[PDB]
Amino acid sequence: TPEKVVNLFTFLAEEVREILAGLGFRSLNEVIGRTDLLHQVSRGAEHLDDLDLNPRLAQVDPGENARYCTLQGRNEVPDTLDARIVADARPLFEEGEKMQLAYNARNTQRAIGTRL
Amino acid sequence: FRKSGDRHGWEGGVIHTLQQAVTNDSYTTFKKYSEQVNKRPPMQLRDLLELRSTKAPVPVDEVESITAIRKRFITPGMSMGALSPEAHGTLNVAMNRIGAKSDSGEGGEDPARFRPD
Repeated sequence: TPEKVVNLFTFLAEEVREILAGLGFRSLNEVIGRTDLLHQVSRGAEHLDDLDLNPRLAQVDPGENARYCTLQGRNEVPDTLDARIVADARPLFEEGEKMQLAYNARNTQRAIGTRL
Repeated sequence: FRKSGDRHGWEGGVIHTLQQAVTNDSYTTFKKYSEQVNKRPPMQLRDLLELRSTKAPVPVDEVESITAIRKRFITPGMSMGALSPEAHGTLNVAMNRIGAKSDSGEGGEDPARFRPD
């Protein structure tokens, strides 16, 4: 039943809200990347494992940019021959008629006829 | 035309060779056609002039595509009183397929042809 999954996700999000409130922040963006809020504790003086998790607690300072994605929309790509075709066979898309086109193909043009 | 008379523009060899090049759809035949027609003694004013440039040739793949050049050709007007409906319709359909312009000429046109097939 879908309400089961909805209740699961609601509880799982409320727990994160409780924890973030107990910590002292008001959003998940404020805590992403802040590795220095984590410490390593030992299981005790009777197991004697020398695990050191510091290789994953090392903090690389970002610099000017933030510590997360800060751009909207996908990363754009160059434009192939297809564009010209879309600019030429407009009667097909508005009028609903046959067409016939002739161009010159070069090996530097990838995926000819996919956008159409 | 008579073999004893003068020369003409459109004659048997060139017409047959043009129809063959157009029907079989092969380019070398069309170059044979152009080679035949561009070799007779001068017959019009534009036969005496000569092209002559001073730059260096550039490859064939660099010039405009056939599309933007074909959109510069149109078909003149030919009335429906002279031509038959089938030929007129054939011209109108062929010229719209490549993106160029056609012409209806005098004599009006069929209203029922006003919607795409």
